[PDB]
Amino acid sequence: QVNALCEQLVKAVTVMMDPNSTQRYRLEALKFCEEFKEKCPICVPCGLRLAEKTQVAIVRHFGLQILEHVVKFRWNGMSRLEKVYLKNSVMELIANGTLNILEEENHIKDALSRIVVEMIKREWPQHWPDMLIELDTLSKQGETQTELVMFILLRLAEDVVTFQTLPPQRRRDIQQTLTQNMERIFSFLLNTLQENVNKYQQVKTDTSQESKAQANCRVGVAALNTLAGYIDWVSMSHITAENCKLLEILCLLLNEQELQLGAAECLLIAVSRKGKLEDRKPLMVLFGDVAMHYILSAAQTADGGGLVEKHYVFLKRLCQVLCALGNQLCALLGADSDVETPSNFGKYLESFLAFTTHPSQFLRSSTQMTWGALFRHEILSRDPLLLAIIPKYLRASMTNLVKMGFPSKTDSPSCEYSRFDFDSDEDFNAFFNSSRAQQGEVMRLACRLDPKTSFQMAGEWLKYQLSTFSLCSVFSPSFVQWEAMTLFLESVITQMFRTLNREEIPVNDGIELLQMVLNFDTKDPLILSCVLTNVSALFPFVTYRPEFLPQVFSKLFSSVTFETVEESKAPRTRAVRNVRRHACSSIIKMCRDYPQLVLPNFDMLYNHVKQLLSNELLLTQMEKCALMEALVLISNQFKNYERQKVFLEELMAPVASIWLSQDMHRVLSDVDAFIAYVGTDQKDPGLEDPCGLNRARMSFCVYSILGVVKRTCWPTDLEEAKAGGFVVGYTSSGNPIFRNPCTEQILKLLDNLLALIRTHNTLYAPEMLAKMAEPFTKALDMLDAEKSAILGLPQPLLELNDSPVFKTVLERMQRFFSTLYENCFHILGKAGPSMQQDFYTVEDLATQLLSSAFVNLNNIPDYRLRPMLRVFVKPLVLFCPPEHYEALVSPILGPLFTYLHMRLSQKWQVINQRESQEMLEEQLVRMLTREVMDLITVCCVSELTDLGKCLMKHEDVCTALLITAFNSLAWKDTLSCQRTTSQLCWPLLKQVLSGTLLADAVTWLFTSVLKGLQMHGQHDGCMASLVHLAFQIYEALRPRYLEIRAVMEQIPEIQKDSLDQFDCKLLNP
Amino acid sequence: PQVQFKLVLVGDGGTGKTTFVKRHLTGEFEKKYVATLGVEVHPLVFHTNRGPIKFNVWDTAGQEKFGGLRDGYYIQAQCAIIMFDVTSRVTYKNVPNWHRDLVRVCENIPIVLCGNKVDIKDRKVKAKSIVFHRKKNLQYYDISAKSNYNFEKPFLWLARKLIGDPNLEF
Ligand SMILES: Nc1nc2c(ncn2[C@@H]2O[C@H](COP(=O)(O)OP(=O)(O)OP(=O)(O)O)[C@@H](O)[C@H]2O)c(=O)[nH]1
Ligand SMILES: [Mg+2]
Repeated sequence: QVNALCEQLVKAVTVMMDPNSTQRYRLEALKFCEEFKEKCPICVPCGLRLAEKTQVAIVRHFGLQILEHVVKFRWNGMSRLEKVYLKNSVMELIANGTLNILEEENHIKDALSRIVVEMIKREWPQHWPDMLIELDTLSKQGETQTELVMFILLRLAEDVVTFQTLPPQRRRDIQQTLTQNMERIFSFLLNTLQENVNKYQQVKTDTSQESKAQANCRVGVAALNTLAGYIDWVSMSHITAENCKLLEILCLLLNEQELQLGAAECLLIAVSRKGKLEDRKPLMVLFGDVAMHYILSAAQTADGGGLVEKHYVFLKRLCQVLCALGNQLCALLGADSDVETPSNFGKYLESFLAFTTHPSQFLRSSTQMTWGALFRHEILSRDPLLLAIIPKYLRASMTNLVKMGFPSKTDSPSCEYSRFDFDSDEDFNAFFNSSRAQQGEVMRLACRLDPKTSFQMAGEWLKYQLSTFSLCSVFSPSFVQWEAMTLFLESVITQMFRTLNREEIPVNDGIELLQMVLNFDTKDPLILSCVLTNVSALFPFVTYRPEFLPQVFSKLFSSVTFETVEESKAPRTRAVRNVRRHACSSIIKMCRDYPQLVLPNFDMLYNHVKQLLSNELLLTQMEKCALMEALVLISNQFKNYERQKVFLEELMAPVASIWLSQDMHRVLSDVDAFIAYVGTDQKDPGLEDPCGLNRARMSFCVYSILGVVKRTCWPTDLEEAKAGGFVVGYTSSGNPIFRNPCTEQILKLLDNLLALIRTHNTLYAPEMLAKMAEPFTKALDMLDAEKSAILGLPQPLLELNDSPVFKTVLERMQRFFSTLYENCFHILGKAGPSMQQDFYTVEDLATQLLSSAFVNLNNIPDYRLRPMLRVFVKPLVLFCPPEHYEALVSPILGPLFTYLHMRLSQKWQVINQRESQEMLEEQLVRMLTREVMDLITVCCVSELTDLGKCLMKHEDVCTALLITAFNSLAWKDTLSCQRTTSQLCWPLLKQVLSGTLLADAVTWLFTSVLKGLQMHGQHDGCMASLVHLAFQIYEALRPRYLEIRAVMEQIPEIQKDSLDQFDCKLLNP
Repeated sequence: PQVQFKLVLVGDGGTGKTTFVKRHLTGEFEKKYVATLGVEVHPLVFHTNRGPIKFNVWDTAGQEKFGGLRDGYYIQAQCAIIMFDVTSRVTYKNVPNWHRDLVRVCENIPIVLCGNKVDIKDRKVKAKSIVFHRKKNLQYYDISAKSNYNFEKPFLWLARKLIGDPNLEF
């Protein structure tokens, strides 16, 4: 009987929808329900009984779900009359079986529409041709049935087009039929939206009949929400049909609170569709008079006053609409198709700028991408409208550079919006950093399109900063606006001197500003750093007025020895250290970019640095050797080999004396003398002075040599090059050959440098690392800041004014060892291009490098091996001329590539077997692998290079190279296998195809490519490229070697009968 | 216990949502996978600066054969959590399905998307491949029932959205 079963079902569903129900009871009721749905013969009458309006919404939903279930699973077990009865039943449930729009729950409408959708998917076109006419004659009855039809069409389109929850046969049938009736469907949706928006607006403001309005409105929303389910994939013919009536009504609805979000969603999905540019051309109708009128009206409501969640979500949606629209215009105009600058292109800008001046950081940051795409367009950057909107954009960008809007603070009106967009101040901090790095480039483009007004704004911001406003400053509004003004000024000036001519630059204003920054004085480290960046930015103006050269020096050198009001009482702070380092950097940049202007003052500067280094304890080693770098940078202006050589030898005489002493030799060559001289010997454990001065002197020598190899150079102009005695000769190709003045001085220190590198590599041995005391036994480790730097995890800024000094002495030691390593290999990397011939023709230099540079690679860590390859090996080989490839590059690269290959193999073996102490090392393996593969790729292929061929013509380097390349496909790295198969493997094999090939290394090779297929597999890219590679290997190596066919036989689920046919056609001519 | 909120926990089968709620309730990790039959409702009380807040979490079966009244479980839901697996890309493939069925019944409710099992080494779903939460204006969190990584962040975000206080904290 039906009624007893219906009461039972009511009890079951009532129990299941009760959260306080017991689990045993839940499983009993659920089991009874599933069994009922599976094998009951009166499911349809029961479900129709439960879905009647007299029942609770839970029960009605359950019955409608029963109907959906019998359509979904038991439709093929039903007769024709049963199917007709169910169809007419649910159709009349649409007709008169539901409540009103405003009184019915959405889960009942969804539950009812699901049934009709499921029947449509069962048999729409062949067995139900009058379905759309039935939805039409149903919709004409009222707005309830209309909303139901909207539900049905939306869920149908989603199910067949987006999710494809159908057999592909029925899926293609229904999609084709939709494509055929798309004009009628979009006609129904557009007409419904039009007429219902009319019915709503006619009663939008009326107290007599609100339920009527809320009826039509709720349908107008529904239509929109269903339109968004079709616009993304429907042909553009219907989106623009009836003179783009859909897009114009869509833009008008942006000003209706109840409909603005849906219309903005449909506009977003309509303006984001991709494909043929000719198919995206009609989207320019959104720049029409009515469309840009309504869009501009909606954007102008972004006053930024207060945060209303509804309004703000709408503003983000519309912002995305304007962004994607701008990207569309930049895409269509660039193709030079018959598309012209829109007549209302100004209005769009005026709308877009509304989101640029908004307090919300997310809106402006979202705007930045389309701003960048706009400022580099070849047609739009020359448009007077953009050039007229650019000053206001520059002002807004100035308001963007200032770090305001923390979720915790309440300084700027942006803060509240941040509280709505970010969980904490940290997420807002990272977002702000990324958006600032993005803002720099677009801001630069704006400065390119208008340098004069940009210079006015930058300078005026500088003056305002000069005249305005833990006794020092720590990330206060003063420091934040100082940093913003500093960034803006630096970019504006650096770009202005790039776009304007030497006749167009307003010298007087610039030198006025420079004077103002020089006279400005502060005892606060951070503000002084901003000042030094400002004078460093304003320095190009001194070319026109060199008389300011001394004052500039007085501002910089003073800051080199800057200290707080207390000097020896408190430890040195990171802030003041950054002021001294920043000053030294400004001196280096100064002497490097304008050495002809500083050359007259070389006497005073040399003596000043001399007095500054008279006290070995006054300046740090980075500061000393930075000033020395500046000195040699000025000495490059002598343009005379002999004079520069004499100055360099005189300047290096103390460093050469300390470095070439018997004691320094004994300490650099021996391990025990080194570990005792450095401080790792004993645990007063808190005092690092016993050997800290020693480490400072060694670091002084290394830093000095590095700076000399890095900053010394011959004149650029050829006439000035050979006129000073630098040209030794010319290559057979005509390219000149030069000699470096520092060569004879660095070469005499080269041997002790190599000895130090040898000892440093030897230190990582486990029996050599055991020497250090337990507080120092982790001194050769990776710094926690480097760990969190590579691991991606950022840490909040330790305020540089207090708790600044690295209190861990172990951290001091780790900084020392890391700096020494990277600096030594930096010298070995720079030595090539600085002293090309004389550095590459040293006797037994390759044997020496193997003896020192690569002596204990087995124990050298990854975070030390990677900077050796990037910093030393890559410049050594990429700058070496071909005349020494046999002499230098090959003998080093052979064992290097062999070891690198093997090490990556074992380490990836450790990877495949599978808290942060081990998560970091894996990332180290990945990045080191990228660096190695990039080294081989840049070193061999351009296909091959004379170095690639030359290395290939050698036996060891060829083998190690090919083994590395092919077994690299087995790593769990897809981006690398795509580049490796296409650019690396096939040029190798093609280069070694003609000749002898090993009888089974072919099996190892093909099986390695098969390993690449097994590892990646699903990634379409390495699947296609790997399949192509293996196909070339099989078609090129099977007729010569039979061993591969067995490797094909071991493949799972391969048929031998078709394999024999493939080989049969393979043998045929 | 001042107010209750209905939270529906959906996702593909095996994404780790029963293990998630079980870890919240009891602090126990269940290595074995036993699929949910229908739904399992559990209470989760949080103590905030605004007082105690209760979450009735309806832990939904992810598999079709073991789903009960699937969308019927979403009735009168005030917040949702769609969970996928960062080890199985198909889960992230099916996230839009769960989202559509959720939004069709529960219009304009806070929904959190969670990528579970971040603790595993081989991560098939790269973090940059996750754009759907931005596509539907949902909040995303990387979570791990075993590591407890970002344990309360979905519940905290949902609570802040429902109560309407950005400064709400546990
Ligand atoms: N490594 C790791 N494994 C997890 C994590 N979370 C869940 N798992 C495992 O994934 C399996 C999933 O189990 P369930 O949580 O019951 O599956 P479900 O996602 O709830 O889907 P249902 O079948 O509908 O219950 C469990 O057996 C867990 O061992 C996680 O955070 N890390
Ligand atoms: Mg479950």
